[PDB]
Amino acid sequence: LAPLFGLEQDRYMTAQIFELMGIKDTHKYLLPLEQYQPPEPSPMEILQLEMTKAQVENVQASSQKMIADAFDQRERTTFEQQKAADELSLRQEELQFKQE
Amino acid sequence: LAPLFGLEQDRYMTAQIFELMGIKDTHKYLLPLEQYQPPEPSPMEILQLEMTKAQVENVQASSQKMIADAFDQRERTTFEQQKAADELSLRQEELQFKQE
Repeated sequence: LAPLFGLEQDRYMTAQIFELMGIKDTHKYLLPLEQYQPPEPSPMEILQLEMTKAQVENVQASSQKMIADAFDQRERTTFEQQKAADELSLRQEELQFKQE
Repeated sequence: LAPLFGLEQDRYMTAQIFELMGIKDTHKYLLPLEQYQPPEPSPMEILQLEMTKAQVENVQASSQKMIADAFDQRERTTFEQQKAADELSLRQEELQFKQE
């Protein structure tokens, strides 16, 4: 029931409880609902929120860096297979020496 | 009820409690509301804010390795494909030798 018994309900209940003994509460005892502006969040909470965002960004950036290296690895695997022509080129070279 | 029940209402409520027995609040039993300057934040909590701000900067800035390292990774693979011209250069050189 706490969401249902929010903040606007709490004021006038305390008023009525007080109204039976202390009537004029809007000037010294309680603040009117029309002027209870919500408090701006503290900078400590803001930096905690921002630092948590950095924490997942590092986790996210960890994943892509942890994934990106695999692409380089597969590129390396093709490279040795690319060099297979160089060994095949040696076949031409050794028999080229033979014709002289 | 905390928003409406801030400081002036509670001070007035505690004031209203007082004059029934002890009238003299605003002079020495209590301090007048118009002279309550907010306390300057202590350096301990000032640093703690820039403490968390420092670590959350790292989380954002730790991620840029995961993207930057892959930037170099693709360049090396591009360089590997660039060196294929040198492999092709040997084909010209080998038959250039056979020309003589």
